[PDB]
Amino acid sequence: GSHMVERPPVVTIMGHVDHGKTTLLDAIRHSKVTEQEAGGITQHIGAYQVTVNDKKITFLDTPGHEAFTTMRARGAQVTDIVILVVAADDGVMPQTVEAINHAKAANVPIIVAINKMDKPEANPDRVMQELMEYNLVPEEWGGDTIFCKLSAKTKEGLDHLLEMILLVSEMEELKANP
Ligand SMILES: Nc1nc2c(ncn2[C@@H]2O[C@H](COP(=O)(O)OP(=O)(O)O)[C@@H](O)[C@H]2O)c(=O)[nH]1
Repeated sequence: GSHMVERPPVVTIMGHVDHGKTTLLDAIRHSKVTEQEAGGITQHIGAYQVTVNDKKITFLDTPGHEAFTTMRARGAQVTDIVILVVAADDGVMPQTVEAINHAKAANVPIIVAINKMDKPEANPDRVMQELMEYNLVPEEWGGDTIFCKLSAKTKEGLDHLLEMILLVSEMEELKANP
């Protein structure tokens, strides 16, 4: 019904553990936007709305509109996005797939982020290819996923990530081919 007009996309962050499940929600705060703000990483409530544009990106989920965390009625998706975090040093792992399986189950466009590019052992395009093995093809290749090869440790690609996000946030309406 017409009892909603503000639409904060619930960009659920997922992927494998140790690749930065919760650490990226910290890393993301210690990149910009929130420093003293009681959100994202505390205890009362989880995650937050990041200010790349104007807080239009609620990472993970918000109570009432859970997409990739839990599907209450499934159809909580309007034009939401999922982030799939894969360490370039580790790649696709057990729970990483389960995050993919949840994503493809709905068949939502992904925002992959290959972390640990701070590591000289980073193999981004390698672990990136494992995603396309679960049929997650980057838009650099012509599939349906925006990958980012970032390092949440050197705090490089977290900045580049929100850039790709805002790109999507701007094209959100009709832009994809045009
Ligand atoms: N090298 C590297 N390590 C990372 C990065 N992001 C997270 N980590 C590591 O991920 C580990 C697990 O993070 P934590 O939030 O405690 O665990 P999780 O939330 O269960 O994945 C941490 O000890 C970090 O060292 C990254 O971008 N690069």
